[PDB]
Amino acid sequence: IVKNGEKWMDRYEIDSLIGKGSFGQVVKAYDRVEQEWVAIKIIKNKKAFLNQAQIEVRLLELMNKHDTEMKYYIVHLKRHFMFRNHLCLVFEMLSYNLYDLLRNTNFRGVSLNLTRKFAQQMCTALLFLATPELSIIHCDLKPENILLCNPKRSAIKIVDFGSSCQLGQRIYQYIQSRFYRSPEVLLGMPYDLAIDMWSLGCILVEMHTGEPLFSGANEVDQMNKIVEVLGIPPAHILDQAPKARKFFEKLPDGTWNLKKTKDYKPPGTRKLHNILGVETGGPGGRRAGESGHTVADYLKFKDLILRMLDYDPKTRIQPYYALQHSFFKK
Ligand SMILES: Cc1oc2ccc(-c3cc(N)nc(N)c3)cc2c1C
Ligand SMILES: [Cl-]
Repeated sequence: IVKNGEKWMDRYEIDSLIGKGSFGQVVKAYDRVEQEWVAIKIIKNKKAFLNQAQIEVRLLELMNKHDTEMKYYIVHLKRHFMFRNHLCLVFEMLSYNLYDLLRNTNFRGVSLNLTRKFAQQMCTALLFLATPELSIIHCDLKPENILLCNPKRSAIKIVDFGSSCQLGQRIYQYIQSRFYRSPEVLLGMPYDLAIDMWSLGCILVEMHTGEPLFSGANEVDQMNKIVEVLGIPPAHILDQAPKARKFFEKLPDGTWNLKKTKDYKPPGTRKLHNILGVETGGPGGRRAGESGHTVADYLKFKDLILRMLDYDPKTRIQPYYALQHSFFKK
């Protein structure tokens, strides 16, 4: 829709398309005033996309005014304008995304040491979004929405607040990308910032193994793959879940079981300790005898992930406490 030389408002010179999504397009452009390259998110000229992007602008401007630190793992919105009836959001330029990074490993994963560096930045971002006066739920964390700041370095920023909402400003029941969708959302329950911690746990396993932890083809398959690793969810959760009976069945003594389909490993027997290869040289044994990949290192990582993948969103580890975990201690 935009030529690779087009000039906007005697300020921006469009170079190239660097991204696209349901929302519209992302272009690289030169800002003559700041004398720098910028990324311009161009929203489709349709009401549905405009209105949701106006929420995204509001949440990014809310973050910008909380300049008392920990805000620097979120992509910086520089400004926004209307042009040709497109809402346009101007960001700093970043580099390539963590899915691209995994693709580049041939989906064999990055080291525990680089996974730790990503985990510490993402926990810090989630600590910032949990600041009471922000209380922002990202709602679509996944490798594609985490970008390197610089192709030479391991700094990252989160992008895409297109699904995001403040606590108590929920619009959609059906949210998150399926692989990274929290049990509370699959179960149709009111959700809070804990869904992002669930996503992050899924993401960190994937960054190290090269493969998604829970690759469901649909919601029923998604919940079944979660149950393979983590077992049947606690009764107290299932007793409150509008969609419990999408996946489970309640028995005489207040117990729940999987709804069985026509012919999964039995509940809780696909152990994260074997996905990670804690005692077997890491994922597919590919880290056998590499530095920083000892059994003790792996056990700390496994402990932290199992805290991120708590079924109970009330007891699931929170960002501050994740940052104090021994996985991050030198
Ligand atoms: C290189 C680069 O730099 C970027 C900076 C911001 C965003 C961006 C994309 C979407 N969908 N939402 C937001 N908030 C930012 C995308 C990019 C890309 C791609
Ligand atoms: Cl385990």
